Amino acid sequence: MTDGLNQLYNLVAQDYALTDTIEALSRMLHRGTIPLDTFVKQGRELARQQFLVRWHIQRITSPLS
Amino acid sequence: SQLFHDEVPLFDNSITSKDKEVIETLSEIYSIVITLDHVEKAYLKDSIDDTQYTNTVDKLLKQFKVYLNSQNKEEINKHFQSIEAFADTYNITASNAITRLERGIPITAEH
Amino acid sequence: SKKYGDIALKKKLEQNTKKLDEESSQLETTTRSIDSADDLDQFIKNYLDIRTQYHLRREKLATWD
Repeated sequence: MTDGLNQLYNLVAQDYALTDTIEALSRMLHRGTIPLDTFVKQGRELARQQFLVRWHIQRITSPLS
Repeated sequence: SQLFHDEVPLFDNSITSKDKEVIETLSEIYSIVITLDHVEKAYLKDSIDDTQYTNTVDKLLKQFKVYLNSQNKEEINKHFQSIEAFADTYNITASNAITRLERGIPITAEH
Repeated sequence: SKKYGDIALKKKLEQNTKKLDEESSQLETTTRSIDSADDLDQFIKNYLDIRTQYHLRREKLATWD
């Protein structure tokens, strides 16, 4: 597993994980564990991180310019 | 295999300081669209109430408009337009589509 | 020879995976209350972690060959 190929695998891993974590936060909102404002702040952050991860993936897997 | 030999940076040498700003604003717009959708599913299955849903969505949409009408607005809207044109505009009726379009409301894939 | 191993390797890697998924939902059930940013911060960081490692092996496994 090359260095770049390894990276790719983790980025992808991070994308899906980020979604899972957001969803989890949703259930915590539903179950009353956390309030709306908390979900919004945390969710936004994780989502922002997700875009960055994905865009990064696109750059790697692009016809390098 | 070999096509992916070395690890790549988030921002390589072909990226200017303006692009970075553009990308960051896009990440922020992304977060809002995603949050907007979760807040709605939340409301739909009674996790929050009418007011909560309403206050929240309003706050989000305002910040959203601000991302589309601030620094690097030119570049940002060019990206958004193509992004929206590519969106999966399905499960959303043409009826609802117009309402949203007049309201400046972005497309939020509801699955 | 350098082929029989794979079978067992997949097996072991496939089991750690199921353990991570288990460790994943477990943590969620356990976290039945957040009384501080730290508490939530810890949850998010750990859930996100377990979840990433989960998908990593998850993708490393279905891509084994």
